[PDB]
Amino acid sequence: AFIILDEVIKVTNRRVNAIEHVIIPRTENTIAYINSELDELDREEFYRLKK
Amino acid sequence: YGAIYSVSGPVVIAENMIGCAMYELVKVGHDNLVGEVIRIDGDKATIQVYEETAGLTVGDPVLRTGKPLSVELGPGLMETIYDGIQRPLKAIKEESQSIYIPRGIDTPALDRTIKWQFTPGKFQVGDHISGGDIYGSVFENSLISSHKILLPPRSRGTITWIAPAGEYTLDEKILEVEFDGKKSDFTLYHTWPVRVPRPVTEKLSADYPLLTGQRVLDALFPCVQGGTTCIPGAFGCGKTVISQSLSKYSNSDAIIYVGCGERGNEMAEVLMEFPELYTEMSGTKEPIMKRTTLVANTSNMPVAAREASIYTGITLAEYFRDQGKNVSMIADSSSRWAEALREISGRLGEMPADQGFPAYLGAKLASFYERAGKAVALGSPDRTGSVSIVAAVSPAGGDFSDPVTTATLGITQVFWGLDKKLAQRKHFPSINTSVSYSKYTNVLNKFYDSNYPEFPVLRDRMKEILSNAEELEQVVQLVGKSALSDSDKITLDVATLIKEDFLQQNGYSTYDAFCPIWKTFDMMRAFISYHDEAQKAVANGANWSKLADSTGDVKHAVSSSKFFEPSRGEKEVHGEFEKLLSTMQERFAESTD
Amino acid sequence: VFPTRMTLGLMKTKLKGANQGYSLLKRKSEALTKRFRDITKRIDD
Amino acid sequence: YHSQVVGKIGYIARCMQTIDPENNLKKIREDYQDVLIWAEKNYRFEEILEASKSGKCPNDLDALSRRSLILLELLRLVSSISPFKMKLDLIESQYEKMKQHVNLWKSDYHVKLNQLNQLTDYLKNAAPTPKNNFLRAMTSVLQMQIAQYGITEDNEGINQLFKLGLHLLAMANEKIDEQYHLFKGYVKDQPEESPFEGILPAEDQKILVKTMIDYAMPKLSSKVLQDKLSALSSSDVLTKTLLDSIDRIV
Amino acid sequence: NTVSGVNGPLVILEKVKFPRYNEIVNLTLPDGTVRQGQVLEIRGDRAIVQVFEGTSGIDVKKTTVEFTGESLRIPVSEDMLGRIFDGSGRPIDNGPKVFAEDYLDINGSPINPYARIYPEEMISTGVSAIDTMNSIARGQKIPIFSASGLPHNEIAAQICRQAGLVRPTKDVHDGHEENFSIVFAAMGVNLETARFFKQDFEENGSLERTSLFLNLANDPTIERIITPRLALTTAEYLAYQTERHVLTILTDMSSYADALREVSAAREEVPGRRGYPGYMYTDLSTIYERAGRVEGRNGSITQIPILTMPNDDITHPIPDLTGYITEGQIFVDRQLHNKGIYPPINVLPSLSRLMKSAIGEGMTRKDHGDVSNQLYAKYAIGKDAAAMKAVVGEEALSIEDKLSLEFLEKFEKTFITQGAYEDRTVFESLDQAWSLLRIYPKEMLNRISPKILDEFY
Amino acid sequence: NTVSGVNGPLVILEKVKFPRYNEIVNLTLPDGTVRQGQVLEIRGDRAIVQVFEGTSGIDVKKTTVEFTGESLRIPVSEDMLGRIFDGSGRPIDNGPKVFAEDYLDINGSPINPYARIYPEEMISTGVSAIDTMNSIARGQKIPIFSASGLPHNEIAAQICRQAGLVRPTKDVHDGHEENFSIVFAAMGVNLETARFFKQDFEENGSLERTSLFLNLANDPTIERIITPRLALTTAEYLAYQTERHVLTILTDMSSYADALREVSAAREEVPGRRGYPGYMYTDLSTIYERAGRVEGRNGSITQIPILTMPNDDITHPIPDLTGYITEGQIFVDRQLHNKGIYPPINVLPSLSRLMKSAIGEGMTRKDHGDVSNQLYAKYAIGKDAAAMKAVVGEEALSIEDKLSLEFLEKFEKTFITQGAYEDRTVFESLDQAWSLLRIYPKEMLNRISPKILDEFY
Repeated sequence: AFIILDEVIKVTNRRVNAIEHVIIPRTENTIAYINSELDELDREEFYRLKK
Repeated sequence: YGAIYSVSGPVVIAENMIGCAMYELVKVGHDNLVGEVIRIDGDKATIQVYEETAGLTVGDPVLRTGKPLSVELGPGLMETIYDGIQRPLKAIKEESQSIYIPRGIDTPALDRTIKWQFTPGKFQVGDHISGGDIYGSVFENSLISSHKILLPPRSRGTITWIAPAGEYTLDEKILEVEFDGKKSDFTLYHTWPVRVPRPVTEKLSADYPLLTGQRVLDALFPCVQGGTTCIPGAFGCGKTVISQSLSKYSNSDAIIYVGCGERGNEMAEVLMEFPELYTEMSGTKEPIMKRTTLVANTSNMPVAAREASIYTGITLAEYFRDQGKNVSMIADSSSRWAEALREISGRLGEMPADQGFPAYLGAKLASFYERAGKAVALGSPDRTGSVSIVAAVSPAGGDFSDPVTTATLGITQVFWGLDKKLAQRKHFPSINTSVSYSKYTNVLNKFYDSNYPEFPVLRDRMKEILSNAEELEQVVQLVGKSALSDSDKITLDVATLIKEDFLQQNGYSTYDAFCPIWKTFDMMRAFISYHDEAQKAVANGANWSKLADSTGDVKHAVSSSKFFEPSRGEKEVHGEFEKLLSTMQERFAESTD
Repeated sequence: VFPTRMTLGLMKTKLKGANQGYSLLKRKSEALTKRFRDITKRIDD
Repeated sequence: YHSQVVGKIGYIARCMQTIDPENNLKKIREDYQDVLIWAEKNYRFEEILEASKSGKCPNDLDALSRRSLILLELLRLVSSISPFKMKLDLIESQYEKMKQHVNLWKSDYHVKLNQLNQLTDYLKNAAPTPKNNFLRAMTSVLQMQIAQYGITEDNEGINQLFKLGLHLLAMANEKIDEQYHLFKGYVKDQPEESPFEGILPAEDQKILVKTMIDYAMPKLSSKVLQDKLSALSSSDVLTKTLLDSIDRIV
Repeated sequence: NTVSGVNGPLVILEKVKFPRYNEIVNLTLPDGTVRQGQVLEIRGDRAIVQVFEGTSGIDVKKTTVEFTGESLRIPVSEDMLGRIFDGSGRPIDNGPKVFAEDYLDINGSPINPYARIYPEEMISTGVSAIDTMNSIARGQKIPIFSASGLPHNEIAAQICRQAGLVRPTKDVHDGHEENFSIVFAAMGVNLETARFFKQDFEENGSLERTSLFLNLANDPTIERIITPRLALTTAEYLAYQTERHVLTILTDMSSYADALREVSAAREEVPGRRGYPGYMYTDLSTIYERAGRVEGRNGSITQIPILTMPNDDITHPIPDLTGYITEGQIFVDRQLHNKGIYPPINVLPSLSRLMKSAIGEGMTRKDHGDVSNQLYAKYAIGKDAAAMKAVVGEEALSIEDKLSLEFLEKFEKTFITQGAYEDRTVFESLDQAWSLLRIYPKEMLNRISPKILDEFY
Repeated sequence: NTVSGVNGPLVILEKVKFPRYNEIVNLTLPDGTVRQGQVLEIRGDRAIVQVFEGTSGIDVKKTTVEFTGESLRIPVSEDMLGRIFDGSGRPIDNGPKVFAEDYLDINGSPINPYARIYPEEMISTGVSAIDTMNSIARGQKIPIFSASGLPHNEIAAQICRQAGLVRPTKDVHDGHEENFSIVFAAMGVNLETARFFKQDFEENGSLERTSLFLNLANDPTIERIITPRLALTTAEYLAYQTERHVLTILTDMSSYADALREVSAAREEVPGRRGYPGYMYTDLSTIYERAGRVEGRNGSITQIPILTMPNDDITHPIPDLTGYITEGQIFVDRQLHNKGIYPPINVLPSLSRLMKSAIGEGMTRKDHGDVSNQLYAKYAIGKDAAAMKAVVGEEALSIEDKLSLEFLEKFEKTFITQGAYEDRTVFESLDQAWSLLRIYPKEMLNRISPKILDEFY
């Protein structure tokens, strides 16, 4: 049981760092760029319609 | 004819204009600046000014030429630099003493101070002629005459008088056409508008192989004679290196260079680098600059030359394809012409579509993409020609979701990839299967793979290993290398070696030379045999470090193979790639036992 | 080319799921580290 | 529409009259009688356009483009085989065999005429040299064998002469040892005793024998070797015994 | 009629309101060339017309306009098939005139018997993946969705290459009880892609039963958008006049959306969001208004439009607006095309609600949608198991997740992999789907009944 | 005439259309302050003019307008060095005289002094990664990329201070053949930021070798936008007149893009993406077009702009358009500056399309380009191995990731480590990069040639 816990501790320590490292930046940058493009893309039709 | 009523921004208003057409080229004011009629409302016509001017008074007269803006078609285009408005840059550089376009100038459409040798073809007195037939030829190159003397389109009749061989000028007439009386005389040079596409005899399928000269381009998805290709990417991907390497290493009869707005150093580096290099198609005495036409467009140049540069280059490429020679058009890039059209649409006050770009960009790009292609040459002789247009695209804000890249990638049939992470390793442009595809790769691999080549099996296995290399790198980065096997490490090393040897174009000792499909077939067969021997050798018991150290000088010799010149003992097979199969078999046999 | 519309609603659930899975993997790694320490002492004793 | 068909009919009539003015191709000229009938009499463009628009002449520009392209390829193949003479039955059978294919410029027959046109085009605008003389004699023997045997048969001599001409054209101005070794290897591989006799003139073989004698003459540093190598220079033909005796003397 | 001015493709003329809406007029230019145009909008003391072929060469006082006095109509007859015709008046399309014996409007003014008949017989183009996942019947609008970065012209060329060979198997399958007619409508596409489809149709041997329409990409958008109403009017006139099954393909919808976005630049109407006009649902519904069953059971009309997503999103105006008028949708796979499989598709968002009632008896089994629902749930479970197993590894995947992951790769590399000219019946596709579906046990499936699942597994 | 109204920085005045475009005009106010402007639009009974100085406080019937009758031109002279002033066309602070003897146009093409050939030289700036990993030369444009968290002003002032002292060591080392000139132009900057740059320039060098161009934050964007035309005209007239190398610092590009992108909504024109105007590519292209070699083969104009990201994202059109328009790309990383590296210039996203022309071949070795490309590929492989050391660390890392991590750590902590006033050379940087690249094995150095790699092995 000690060899199994010592074997699983490295995989949990690797997955805990990789899952926290690779998770946030792609969805954060893609969501911020998608909302940033969707804001001006939504406002441009209202500005052209008002003009 | 007309009078300027008001000037607001880059657009001017001219009243008393009832004979001006749509897109007609005229001169506004006393500066003689280039302009065109974009819209008209009643007696006052709106004329957009593309050249920079800060001395245009309100009330100056506008002189219309009476026809739309186009380019001249005749002998004298090769070995000379011209702008998008059909203006000579060498005469403005020698006379005005300025390399760039000054604020207000006026010159002819072509060089009228250089005589050419005009020779008569197979025509005679009393024979019928038509628009597109080879009425003669003009000696311009040492190998063959590139400027073919042809009649203008939409013209026919009988040849009443044929001029003899000798030296003459473009202004002097040497041909007379008799059709329903005295119609008019013909000269050595002819005019054609840039807003009207030239006609053709008949269209043909694009299934002929086009030797671009790039091992990475022809190795993954080689283009065909008469197709369309798009290449996206940010700044620093190697568009001028692929244009100069595709123009110099190309085997076509003519090269069409179209600059739609650059920094300025790339046009002088490509123009000075074009005649300083040696062509690999059996030519000398400036073979790259003699058969290549350079269109000089800067970033601060006029919008009429940048917007009409693709129409002038497509018209000159259509005239060179109609003359009977195969021409390859390399343009970089359409993002400056789309940004100039969006700037003209924003200054004109029209309704845009998205991000300031107009809705007519899809029809304008569809007209230029439809005007190019492979087909039969127009004329009584029925010659064979081709027009291969390769234009790269760029984003407007850093994203590839713009309408220019989406419309150019959607309307095109061949795509060229580009990796930002692979471009940092000096491998730009690097793409194998993830960012590029080709519909004509099956017919090109079937036609070129008939007698000499065996590219389809190594290209299919290399495309499968290149597609699995992304999942192996993502699984190795996400989970780790403990769950992966030796086959994923051997395929990852083979994908890095094939990507570094094929995607890499910049050397460390000198510039890369031309490489045919037979030279890249030995490297792809050596990489497929090394990956198959490495994967099959690990099944019977073998270490990965023993096989990777057992490779040794094969990776260093495979990297320096592109720097050497071709024809070192054979044209289809090389002696350097033959030792890698015996060394891989000896290392695979020694690694097993 | 990438999808612009309807991407933040799909990425928000993956961001919240990764944000919960990071804390769950951190707590499971902490409990596995404490049990590995206690088993490390009990194995020597 | 009608102007392209009238121009293709007049260009097909001018190419048909310039191809064979002796009236020997009755099979090729029989199918072109509808275009040669309007070309055999004086008529304007309005009469040909009005006669073609009223359903009295050929109006298929797509079929007339390929039919005029086949006659232009036959006239280019017949004109490219000069000064050698080709048979009329071989030209009619070659035009009938080429016309019966689904793709004219898809087989090796158009690639052989394009390679012969590029080989003659490369030597048509070049000065006299050893590679131009050997490539001119190989192009003359390839034109004589191509005119005598036709383009339908895939002989090994035509492919070897075309591969030697393309390999000689692929070289540069610094490979005269490889061009002389390719000429000696190509001349030694021929089964006949002389590869230029009866096809080219004696002055062209004497210029190549004087070029090989002048090339092998500066490498000899003896009076016996210079006299023995110089004794073979009194011939007006190129034989394998001259190169074999010159190789043993050097 | 003297034109006052011209702004872009639209021209403004000064005259009385004598002509009506959709009135054809002839524009006389000073360059010796006459062009035709249709009035898009009529007003009091002014008219706005759009040039069908080019806009270069329009003056103010040197040029003049004249009204033809007839509405825009295409002549359709029983001899249009077997040759190349055009409705724009061009001599490079094998004749500018068709010489038809009947005059019909392009908007269906005289008759429009559609939207009042349900489908009875099923249709199949020879694809086991397309017909197996979505039930296509006679008279249903099943659209094929494309994306930017994939060969949609090769898939449309394969769909046009499959036309003509499914007509002989449809007679033996009892799915078609009359003659088969093919209608080709091209507008906005390049001539290089249309030449490969015409060479593939001529090489396949089905050019005699099909009619080709050539629309260039350098003409106005009113002619390219007006060509699908003439092609659907000729297909509806041929299907209702002769009592035959008409199958029409419309490519591409992106060029029609760009032509509709470029239009209305001088009219009183304004475009909506994203540059496209707000009335695009009426223009897209006008082409689909001529599709469906015919009145009295006189043949049927089938329409398969080819649309390519420029942004690659499913929330665009073309796929979102076209999806409401159609039934379901078929989304292609961009990653499957790079692996070397065609035609790649995705069964996750692709679903048909009328696939059960659209299928008939004697040409298909009753258990087609039951295996399709379990195959779509197994594909979604394989995609979720691959996405969940991609991040963490082999820990969050279950026993059903590995079988769905292997069934997604085996089904994606077995059913999706097929030839471009090959054909197969519905029994062979159902037998291949039943054979490929036997990778999971019967104790972990709930999208099918136990009686039909126990008999065939 | 008289001003009809005022809305923002633009003043709408009613007058005749007799004045030409780009004519200088002066507004006379009752407060005793005269403001200069340029006529942007001319029409009948109305005109649109933009005032350079002042944004509010202009009466309609209480103010008057006067026509000067001269085009917009800035007087450039050879005595601009050693004089303090602001860029508005005249000295606003009452400093030195801006009067000169030559008149140059500011439209973008005064004489067309742009070079028509590829240049070949070695530009030294004191940075090892900027000189070796950038490949800069005479007449090459290189933009400095920074963020809101990192000190981009201190990095630009330190790069200008090192580049001002690194030029005399190269001129003594035979890297140039003319004098050096500096052009300092501030737009939208504070007095405390300009005082640190003036104190660093006075401490590192003198006050006569550079030009004084100050822009206040309380002024309009039209007055700050006029500074680049006078700085480019003074740098072009000074570089063309005396045949000296001119180095111009454009700070900041966010204020110049915020002026033309600022006034894009109050007019009748439609803007582009992100609220910017559609003519910003021609506005930045007009300043970027005046770069390269000068006439005579003894002159050159170097542009070293400083751009600050206002959102910290790559979706901005100013960084992509400025980096795509410029021949180089210099990116700054806040993670390298946070660890303690000075200057924190990242060489991973830095890539230029003119590395062959920027690399020198007559004043330096030919292996600088191959050593810079191999050092950049080894730096990217060390960055990917550093990301693999961040993900796994010691569970899946091989010997190649450890050697690439050690070479990336030694090269990152050795090559990117420097002070604030010391300078380096390409010969010492080649041996320093060869010493860090010497630790790599021969099997991993197959991208380089064996002759150059065997000499430094």
